[PDB]
This record gives sequence, C-alpha cells and structure tokens, in this order.
Amino acid sequence: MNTPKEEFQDWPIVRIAAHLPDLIVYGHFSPERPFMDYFDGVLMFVDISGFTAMTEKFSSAMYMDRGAEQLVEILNYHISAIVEKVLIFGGDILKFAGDALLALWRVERKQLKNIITVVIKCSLEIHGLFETLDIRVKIGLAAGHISMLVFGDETHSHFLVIGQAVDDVRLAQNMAQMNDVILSPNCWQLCDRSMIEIESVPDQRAVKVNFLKPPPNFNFDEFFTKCTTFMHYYPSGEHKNLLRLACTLKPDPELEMSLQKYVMESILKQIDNKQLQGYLSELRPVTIVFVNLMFEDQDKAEEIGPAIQDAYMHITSVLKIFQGQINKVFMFDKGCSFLCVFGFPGEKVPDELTHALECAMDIFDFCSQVHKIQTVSIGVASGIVFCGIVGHTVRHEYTVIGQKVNLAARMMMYYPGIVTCDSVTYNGSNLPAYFFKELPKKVMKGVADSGPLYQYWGRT
Amino acid sequence: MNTPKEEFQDWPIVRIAAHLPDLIVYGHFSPERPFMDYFDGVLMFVDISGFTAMTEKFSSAMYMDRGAEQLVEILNYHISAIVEKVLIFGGDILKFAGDALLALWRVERKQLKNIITVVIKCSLEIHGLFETLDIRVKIGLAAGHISMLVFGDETHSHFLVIGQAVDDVRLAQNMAQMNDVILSPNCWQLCDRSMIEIESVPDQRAVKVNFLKPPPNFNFDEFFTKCTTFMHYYPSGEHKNLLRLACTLKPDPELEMSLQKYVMESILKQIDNKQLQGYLSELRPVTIVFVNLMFEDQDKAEEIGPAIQDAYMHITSVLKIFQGQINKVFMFDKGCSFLCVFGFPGEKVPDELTHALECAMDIFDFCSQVHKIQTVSIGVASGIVFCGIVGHTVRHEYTVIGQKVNLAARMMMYYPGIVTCDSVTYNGSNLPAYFFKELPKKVMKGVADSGPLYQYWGRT
Amino acid sequence: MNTPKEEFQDWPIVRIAAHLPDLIVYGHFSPERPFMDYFDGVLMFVDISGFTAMTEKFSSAMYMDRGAEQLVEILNYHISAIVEKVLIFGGDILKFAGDALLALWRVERKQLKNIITVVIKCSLEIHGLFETLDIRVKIGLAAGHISMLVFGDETHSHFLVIGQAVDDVRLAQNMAQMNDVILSPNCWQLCDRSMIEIESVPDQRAVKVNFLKPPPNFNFDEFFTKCTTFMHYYPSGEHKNLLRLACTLKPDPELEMSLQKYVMESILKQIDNKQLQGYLSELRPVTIVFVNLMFEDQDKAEEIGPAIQDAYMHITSVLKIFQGQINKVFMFDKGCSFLCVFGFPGEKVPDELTHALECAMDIFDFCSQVHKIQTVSIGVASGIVFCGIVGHTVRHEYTVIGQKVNLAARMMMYYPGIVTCDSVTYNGSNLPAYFFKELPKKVMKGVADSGPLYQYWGRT
Ligand SMILES: Nc1ncnc2c1ncn2[C@@H]1O[C@H](COP(=O)(O)CP(=O)(O)OP(=O)(O)O)[C@@H](O)[C@H]1O
Ligand SMILES: Nc1ncnc2c1ncn2[C@@H]1O[C@H](COP(=O)(O)CP(=O)(O)OP(=O)(O)O)[C@@H](O)[C@H]1O
Ligand SMILES: Nc1ncnc2c1ncn2[C@@H]1O[C@H](COP(=O)(O)CP(=O)(O)OP(=O)(O)O)[C@@H](O)[C@H]1O
Ligand SMILES: [Ca+2]
Ligand SMILES: [Ca+2]
Ligand SMILES: [Ca+2]
Ligand SMILES: [Cl-]
Ligand SMILES: [Cl-]
Ligand SMILES: [Cl-]
Repeated sequence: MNTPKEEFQDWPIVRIAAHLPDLIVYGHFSPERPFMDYFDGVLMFVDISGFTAMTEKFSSAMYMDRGAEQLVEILNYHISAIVEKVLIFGGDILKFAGDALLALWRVERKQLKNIITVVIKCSLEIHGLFETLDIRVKIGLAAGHISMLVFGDETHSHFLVIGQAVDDVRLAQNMAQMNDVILSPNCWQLCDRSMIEIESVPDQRAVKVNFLKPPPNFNFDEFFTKCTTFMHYYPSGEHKNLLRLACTLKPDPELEMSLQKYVMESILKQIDNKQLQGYLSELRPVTIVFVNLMFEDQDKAEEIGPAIQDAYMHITSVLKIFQGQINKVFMFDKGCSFLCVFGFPGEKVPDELTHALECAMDIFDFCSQVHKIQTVSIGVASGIVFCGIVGHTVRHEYTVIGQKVNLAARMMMYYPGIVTCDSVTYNGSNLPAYFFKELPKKVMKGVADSGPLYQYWGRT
Repeated sequence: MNTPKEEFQDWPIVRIAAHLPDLIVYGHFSPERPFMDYFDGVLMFVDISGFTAMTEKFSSAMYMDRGAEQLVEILNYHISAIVEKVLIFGGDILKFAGDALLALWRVERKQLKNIITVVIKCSLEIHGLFETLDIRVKIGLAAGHISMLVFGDETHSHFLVIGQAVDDVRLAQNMAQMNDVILSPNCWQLCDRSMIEIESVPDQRAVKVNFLKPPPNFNFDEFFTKCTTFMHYYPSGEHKNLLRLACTLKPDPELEMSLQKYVMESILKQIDNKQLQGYLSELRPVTIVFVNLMFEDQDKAEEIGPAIQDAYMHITSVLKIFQGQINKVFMFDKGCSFLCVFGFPGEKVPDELTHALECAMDIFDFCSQVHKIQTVSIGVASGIVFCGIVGHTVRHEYTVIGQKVNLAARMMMYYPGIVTCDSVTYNGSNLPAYFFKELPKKVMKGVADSGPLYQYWGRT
Repeated sequence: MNTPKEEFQDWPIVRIAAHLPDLIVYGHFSPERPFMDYFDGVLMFVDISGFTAMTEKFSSAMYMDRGAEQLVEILNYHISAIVEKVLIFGGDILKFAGDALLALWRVERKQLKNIITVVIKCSLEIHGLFETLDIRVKIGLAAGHISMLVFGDETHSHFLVIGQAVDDVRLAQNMAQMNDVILSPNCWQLCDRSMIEIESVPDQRAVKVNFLKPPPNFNFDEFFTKCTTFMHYYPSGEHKNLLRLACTLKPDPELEMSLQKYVMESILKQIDNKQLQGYLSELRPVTIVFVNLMFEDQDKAEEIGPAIQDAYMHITSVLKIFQGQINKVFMFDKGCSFLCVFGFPGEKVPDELTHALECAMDIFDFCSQVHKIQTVSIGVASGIVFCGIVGHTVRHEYTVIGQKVNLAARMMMYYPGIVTCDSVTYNGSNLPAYFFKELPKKVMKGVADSGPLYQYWGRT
C-alpha cells in the first residue's frame, strides 16, 4: 500500500492566519467587546528608517510605472529576513505598522530574565543583517506587564496591546540612533546583567546594549532549548521545519469566522482566489485621517477599553458611509491612534477630500464627549502612498507607507486637540475657505517642507 | 554535468484528467456514440449526510458572505481524506454527486473475492475517519457485472455505469443507517465469508458488516500487494509516491481533445488560467431541472444505450437555447437521470424560471416518444445552491449541493410521469396560472416543509 | 533553534530574468546606446520544422476553440526538453524566434576547440529526443568572433548578435536536411577532428556531422567537468540542482529597472500578478510588418550599430502611434530584421491594416535615408497567428508563430527594396487601389498558394 506525500494544504484558514499573530490565532477568547487580558512578556519594536523616502523616490519616472511592484519586492525581501529571525527565536509578530513591527515573547514572570536574553540576541542578529539603499534599523526592547484589548462589532475585530511595557518599548526605540538596541529601564532592571555589556544614555534611565558577553560555559543553543519549554507554539517534532505552527491549521468554520473579522474584505477576496494577487500593491493617491485619543491613564485597560470600544463603534459607522477604512489601531506615545484611510484599492469615491474632512469633524465631535477620553486630535493629509501586503509569506499584513502617513501622524501629535489638514487636502476639498484657519508652521520630527497646514475649524 | 530536478508539470491535460476516472482517462475506446463496454468489478457508494443542511446554514448572516468559500473548504477537507483512502486502496473514483461518490475496482471475475476484502477494509477505514459538524457516512458495496455507456455528440461526452451491481450498490447504501457498511446480496454471495462477521438486515437479503476478522496468519499488506497485480494503474516504482498515475500524463493533443469533452467550458477556462480559480465556488440562486427516464429493463445496456443517446441529443439542443447545462448523468433507483441546471456561473439569463419550465415540457414531450423509454418524469425546483469543485486536488468534479437539488430529485421520483415544480418556480415564472395544477402534498424522504408543489400542465 | 526550509522565492526580478539570457542578466554594461561588445564563442541554431503547419491545423474546429491552449502546451513540452539539454550542457539560450532558438557558449579563444565538442554532443542528444506529430529539428553550429549590439531608448532595450559566426550558423542550419547537424567551415576548421566523423556537403565548404567517435580513454563526464572551469555561470555547489544561476537572483531595483526594459509591458503585467497567466496565449488575427535593413558590411558592428539605433528610434516612435510592437530583432541572411506586430493581446486598434501599411511606408522612407543603410525591404501580411510564451519555465520568451509570419519574412527577402503586402492586407485596408501595384508571383521557400502579392506604392 502506498503512503503518498501529503501536499502542504494552503486552505483559506491558513492564509487568513498569516495576517494575525498567535496571540489571536490560538487565543480562543470570548466574542464580547471590549475584551481585556493581562499577561507578562518581552516586546521588541523594530523600526526601519529610509523607506518613506524610497517610497517617494519610487514614484519617479525612472521606475517606469512599476514603482509599487519594485517597492514591495525590495521591502519584503528585507522585512522577510527580519520576520524569519523573530519567528525562529520564538517571537510572535503582533503587528506591522508601515516599515516597523512589534513582536512579543509572552512568558510567565519567572522566565522574563532568560527570555530577555533570547530577545537581545535576536536583536543583535537582526542588526547584523544590515552590514550588507539608505536604510537601517533601530530596536527598542521592553519587558513587564502587558494588557491586550480586543474591540469591535459583529463583523470586524481589532486588537491592541496596552500598558507601561508598551509605552516603554516605543520610548526606547525613539531614543535609539541608527543601529542601537535600547532596553527600557524595567527591561534593564529585570535582565541577566552578567550577560550583557551596556552603556548609559543621556538624561535617560533606559540603556544601550553594546555586547552580549556570556560566561565561559554558556551554550546558546542549549540555553535556547531550555527556553522553548516556555514557548507554547514553537514548531517542533514533525513540524520543526516550519516557521509557524499556524501553517498547520485545519479548516474549522467557527475558527475561520472569528479570524476573518480581523482582515479587510479586499484581502479576503484575494485569499479566496477572486482577485489577482497583485491588485493590492499600489502607489495611489489617498487621504489619511489619523485619529489620536488621549486618556488620563493610558495603561488602565479597564478604563480605556470601554472608551476605545465606544469610539470604534462611532468611527466605523462614519467611515462606512464613505468606504473609509480603519487600517490599523495602536497605542502611540500618548494615546490610542486609528489610522484610517480614504481611497484604498477598489474603494475610491468622488469628493474624497471633502468627505475626509467632514468624517474627521464628526469623529472629533463624537469622541470628544466619550466618557474617559480626555483629548481628541486628528491629522488629515493626502498624497501618493504605498499600499500593500508587507512581511513574510507566513506572516504579513496590509499596510500603508508614505510621507503623507507620517505627516498626518506628526500633525495630530504636534497640534493636539484639533482637526488639522495639509495643503493638498485644503486645496482640493470643496468647502468654504472660512471653515479653515491657516496655522503657525511647527518644526516636526521627520518632516520637511510640508506646505501650509490648516485647522479644519468647521462651521461656527 | 548536473542532473537538475524536474518540477512536477501541471500541464492542462493533467488538470483535465483530475476531473475524470481512469476508466475514461486510459480507456481509449471508439469515438462512436453510444458506446458500451462490459466488465466486472466491485463498487463502493459513499454517501455523506449533513451537507445539504450545512449548505442551508452557510447562507446565514454569520458567515459574512464567505459562506460558499467556507463550505467548499470544509467539504473538501473531509472529502479529500475519503478520496485519498479510496485511491491508496486502489479504487477508481468514477463520479461525485453532491456530497456522495461512487468508486470502482475493476477486475477479472476470478479476483472479485479478494478485491471485495480490500474494499471492505477501505470502507471500515473510511468509517473510522469520522469519530473526530452533524455529518456522517453510509456506504453500500456491490459486486458483479457492470456495463459502461458513453454517449454524446462531437463536442461533449458523458458516461454512466449501468447494471444490477449499479442498482444494488444504491439499494445497499439506502438501507444503511449512519455508519453502516452494507453489502449487496451478490456481494455477500461472492465474498470471502471466513474474513467478515456480518448481521442480517430486516426483510432484506443484503447484509451489514460488523467486523473484518482475518485468520491467524493473514497479513493485510502482503494480501494487498498480491491484489495490486490485478490493478492496472496502481502507482508504483518511481511513481509510488503519487496518488494517481494520471498525474504523469504528458501533453498529447489527440488525448486532450477526447478528454476535454467531458468537462464544462467554464472549468476548462480556469484550467487554462483564463479565469480566477475561485470564480466557480458560489452560493447562488439556480433552477434545477431533474429529468428521469425509465425503461422496461434498466440493466440492458444495448437497449437503453441508443435511447439515452437519443434523449441526450434532444436535451442538449433544448438546453443550449438557454445556457442550461447538464451537470451530471447517472442511474437512479429507477432509470437514468439528467441533472440539468439553469444559472451556473457566467451563464445566467433573464426569465430563467419560465425557460426552465418550457425546456422541461419540451424534453418531456420529446423523450416520451423515444423508442424504449417507458416513462419520463421531470422535477423543477429553484433556490440557493452551492456550486463548486468538490474532491481532492488529484480527483475532483464540479458539483451542486442544496435542499433544492434534493427536492427536484424527490419530485421526479414521487410524482412520476409528469413535469412538476416548486413554489419558487411557480411564483417567479411568467406563465398563465392555468398552465399549472396544484398537487397533493406527499411526505418525501429527506424533505421538510416544501411549500405547495405544482404540476406544469402546459397549454391544453 | 529550528533551521526552517527557505521556500524558492519567485521574486519579480527572477521572473523577468527568465526572459533573458545570461549574456544580458549578468552583463552589467553601460546604459549608453548603441553599445557594442566583442567576444568569441560557439553558436547553436536549433530549428523546428512542422510547427507553422500545426499552428494552421489547431485553428480547425476539432480543437473546439482551445487551439491556442493545446498548441502552446504541446510546443512547450517539446521545446522545454531542448532547453533543458542546452542549459545542462552549459549553453546560454540567447533568443527564441518562432519555433527556433539560438544558443551561445561564450569562451576564450583557446577553449573553442573543446567547447565545440561539448556542443556537438549536446546537438546529437537533441537530435536523439525526436525518435519518439510531423515535426523534426535541424541544427547549425558555428564558432568564432561574435559581436553583441545593445540598442534602444530610455524605457526599452533590445539586443542582437552580429558577425560572421552569426551569419554562418544560419547558413549552416539552412543547408541541413531534417536531422542534420551542420558545422560552419570555421567551426570545422577549429574543431577537434580526431573526435568527429563528418561528410562533405555539395558545393559547400560546411560539413555534416555523422558521428562523435572519441578515442579509447575519453570520458565525457570528466571532459565536461574540465570544460565547466571556463563556464562563468554553470550552476554548482549548493546550486547544482538548478538549471540556471539566474533562479537565485535577489531583489535589486537598479538591476530590475535595467532588465525590465527588454520585456513587453503585458508580460510585466503578468509577472506582477495583475493579469491571468493565460491571457497572452492566443490564436488571433494580427498584422506582421517585417522590416529588413541591409548594410554594405553586416559584420562591422561599429558601422551598423549607430544605423540600427537610428532606425530603432524612428521605428519605435512610428509604431507607438498605433500600439504596434517590435516583437524581435535579429540578423537574417542579409541584414537586420525587425519583427513588428499590430494587434498583440490588449493592443488592437481599428483600421489596423491601413495603419500597418502607412507605418510601413513611413519606416521605409525614413530608414532609406539613414547613413549606412544600403537597402530597406518591408513585408506586410495579416492572418491568424499564435501568440504566447514559448520555452521552459526558467527560460522562455513571448513569440509569434504562423504561416503569415513566414510569408512576411519571405516577402521582404524575395522582393527587396520595396514595401510589399498580402491579399488579406490589400483587401481589408482602406486605401485607394492605385496606391498598390499587383506583383509577379515568385516561388518562395516554405510557402504555398499565397494569393496575389502587392507592392504598396503609396501616393505619387
Ligand atoms: N503604516 C503606519 N502605521 C502606523 N504608524 C505610521 C505608519 N506610517 C507612519 N506612521 C507614523 O509616522 C511616525 C513617524 O515615524 P518615524 O518612526 O519617526 C519615521 P523613520 O522610521 O525614522 O523613517 P521612515 O519614515 O523612512 O520609516 C511614526 O511615529 C509612526 O507612528
Ligand atoms: N449533486 C447531486 N447529484 C446527484 N444527485 C443528487 C445531488 N444532490 C442531491 N441529489 C439527489 O437527492 C437525493 C436525496 O439524497 P439523500 O442521499 O437521501 C440525502 P442525505 O445523504 O441523507 O443527506 P444530504 O442531503 O445532507 O446529503 C439523492 O437520491 C440524490 O440522487
Ligand atoms: N517568430 C519568428 N521570429 C523570427 N523569424 C521568424 C518567426 N517566424 C517565422 N520567421 C521567419 O520565417 C522564415 C521561414 O522559416 P523556415 O525556417 O524556412 C520554416 P521551417 O522551420 O522549415 O518550418 P516551420 O515554418 O514549421 O518552422 C525564417 O527564415 C524565419 O526567419
Ligand atoms: Ca518607520
Ligand atoms: Ca447525499
Ligand atoms: Ca522554424
Ligand atoms: Cl498593538
Ligand atoms: Cl455513473
Ligand atoms: Cl540575436
């Protein structure tokens, strides 16, 4: 009797799980919203610098209208290698945000110290990938308490991580110079100091890592193996040649119904072989509406949870009216941000700029009266941005990348408490001019020669 | 000199052969119509129960318009495993019909006894697959004389098996309770009784299998190996890691021209990479016209052959006028049935319900005067049904699944001699009401709360 | 720590390199136009005979409108095997032209003799493939000095080989009978005569190969291995199981920008997963405009280079005006030919026949006054031709095949110095009849019952 080879089956449920971390794929938690969970772990925030510039460049005539295709190709080539490292060292990639990504190693408190060592080593191997484009990487690491929030409605779900380790990992990464691995103070507080040579960082309790210098008889591979005891989903045994246990998921309608809610319809369409796999890679003009919500305490998940849910229910019904799409949600320095987009592929509408502004105002007014929301700020910018599926085959997400994405983000941060917009949006919208106010020019981190900015004042 | 690896070539001819059994693929017989052939073998009729219900359910709002995608996924996952078993135990899968399938082990008369043992074991291993959805399987087995009919015209070909083993395998399967393997009387008559523990079945000469209990020194794997001597196409040698010898077919225009006639144009389009692979998986409203032809002797292939051919030539020219499609042809309890469909993907027409009724009447009137056709009955029902490619990668077919498919089938059987229709077809058609007659409600096996049924009486 | 398997990555840059020889892929030369390079090597011109006939046949009703699909399938099946041989014996496939292909073994002068032996053996193994369709192969081999020309503009590039070895390899192949391997006189002059049994060829200095008869202790495999020392890109080591080193190319924007210019936009679209992979295989009516340019000395690359460039700049701006496309450029017996096509897939325009004629006249008049161009001849024919990607997965090109392609080629050769056209083009064009002159019928190699031919005289 033959024993023929089983071919890898690439079922829809497996294709969907590529878009989600194990935190969600194997999380099996209540379908009630908000849902909050609490655990400990180590975070790695890997930032690529140089891509919003390359993005601008690939618009130029030299790429012969294959700019989006070339950009996605070169981007994925690099990011794939970072994703392999993270996964092979046992991390869960939680989210992609432009050219950056956040990864988690979830463990019991007592194992934090050893895991931090695994993560530091992963970090240094990722720094190593780029001694070989004007691109390099900064890495922030944090460790401690983490909360998960799941929010949404009956057809769509989003998740977020929250808490002091989350805010820290961002702080850490923003202190880094090109090539630094920075540890949060709590990460440095909890780590095995006999292993790692650091240096101080100016007016900063965080630290920079210089070296991983392990004692005479330390064998990384045996240390790693001990560490895998604490890793629920590390591929092993018959499946040790796979990057992710999720590659072995089998059809299961209940599970697929749950997971599909995290993924955009147009992605699902491609997953279902009803749209060419290259239709979603595009350099196309869009409008980013970037919404920031600040709370008195952005680590109190039980407080901010209901608020984010309340805001999400409003934001989604307002966006629905204009094929606006929430592309990502995540904690910023201050607050929870919604990266919303008008004009993704297959979703254009006329008078997009006007609608973006009115939808922004509507969100601003509703969110400003939600209970625990202390301040709403919204940034609106329009231009050519890259849209596409970024990452590795086994772990990837739809993202947007562009100077306008960064500008909308910097506007909501540098002009808090109002709805602001760029010149492009101001000029192309069809609204009375006295609904705007022209603003003072602020010098904004990672932004040059933005034309005039405006506040969208609305009627009076 | 390198000896590089040859990649599996997935030529069109190989993709086409996935839709056909070895009986046709390697049959190389005359292109004249009808063609009849005569042989012996063992048949396995594997029925899944629970799928026309799941089908109804996947229409519900909870599947978020990915009902067809989820249904095909979960269905193929299960049916694939059954197809692997059948093929690995050396069977030829002849046909898929909804959620059921018919398999053949063709052998010389003197080998029937040993083969029946292989098939029983395959059966019990398939029962085993579902101790793990509200779905299970019934299996009927038969053995004896079998006839093949090939019929059609210059562009399309269909085949059918006919004879007492064919009628028996159906009888057997319809006696089964959930999980039974039933043997036909002749199968039980011919089998190695020292191997198998049976039990009697009420007012029935057939039997149920309880156990395969083989003598002290019986080694299944050596027994199987001896059995493969009689299996023409069992993959072996260099190709023992393949499920089907047909995976090694090479381009051959003469052969491809012949095989393509069995497959629907829209499938060929997908095979030719001219249509997305997911366009044919759909939950869509259609009209089933189910045509049953009864003969005085439904095992006399030389008699019924010319008649089925004569009917097919008419039916195809009438359907052609409305993009109606013959989806399958097969012997029922009584007679030869044509499962015809109006509104498959890419094939909708307006006033589909009207046309279905007029085409039915036309077929009824022509077929009723074909020489050896004793009775024509036609069932017409309309609703949401699943359309798609069901089975394994290496062996699959386009099929339809739905409560309306079963209803049209039960109508033609429970209201013989007339053209009948459902409420949906009655209400939506555009014909004078006095062309119909409202019928008595019959209680019909595997059917609840069908609204009123009607006879399509036609003009007078 | 796992070491998971890397999946073959099928990046766009690798898909693009399938369309190009290593000569271009790894050539890294100046982007200035014309560019000329000079080297030595051995050439193999492999011609298939029988395909323009099969092509005509696959138009017939028996193929049920899957003629293009069947033709490409059977063609690639055969041509793939020839491509594997050539690559495994270390050749660089330079170009496909209909059902023929040109291959190069580039080496230092001192290694010509040994390489010629490798190539002869490859040739005889390719002859061997077809003892098994009314198709066989003729092979011409040449050796000596070769020049490369690269020409084009900022968005498109073409290349050509030029010189006496190039003209010879064609002469040689045109002397061959079905199944002969013919060597050019210089090839025979340079080869290891102790190895090969030849015979004379009538009124011809070239020779036919009868046998490869190697001395007592000659071991082909060790001889081959020594020969690979001189082969820059022979896959080896970790990559010895690949047909081409180009399968390992990594994303590199600069390189991709350069390579993409050699490939048609519609191909790039399919490469980018923005068009179904089967859209470019078609039997479709087109118009071939075949342009031949003769120079006093068709081996003087430094002379003919600027001229071909000058002509190309004109030809491309004239074709652009009508979605006309240059499909291939190559040296003929006399001169440089441009195989231009009106009506490729996605590129039809109305009044195609008229435009073909006016574009031909325009090209004729401009090219006739380019400096070193001694004679321009243009052939115009219209009909059903096969369009598609021909070759192996790892090495393939878009080509056209048809009796009309050959006719346009024979017209420009047998009616030099004028623009000629066929009956189809004459009848369907919308021009005054007195712009044409009906010509004497010439008996033309590999052409029967072409209706009347005409000269396109133009206005007076
Ligand atoms: N797709 C995306 N998702 C989430 N945030 C994004 C984003 N694209 C841009 N941003 C926001 O834009 C802000 C500016 O980003 P930075 O991290 O300072 C740019 P960089 O990494 O130095 O170079 P880059 O712009 O080439 O990536 C970030 O704080 C980030 O939150
Ligand atoms: N695609 C298809 N091809 C052929 N016949 C079909 C069909 N779909 C339904 N039928 C017919 O419908 C009739 C009713 O089928 P049954 O076998 O009694 C249903 P079941 O298997 O108990 O549960 P199910 O409806 O979930 O499959 C059958 O006799 C069958 O011939
Ligand atoms: N796609 C293509 N590219 C370049 N030239 C082509 C071509 N198709 C036809 N031709 C030209 O047509 C001419 C006639 O070709 P031959 O080589 O004599 C035909 P053959 O090989 O005997 O049989 P065939 O027509 O079945 O291939 C050739 O000289 C060739 O240059
Ligand atoms: Ca960034
Ligand atoms: Ca069934
Ligand atoms: Ca040829
Ligand atoms: Cl997050
Ligand atoms: Cl059948
Ligand atoms: Cl060339």
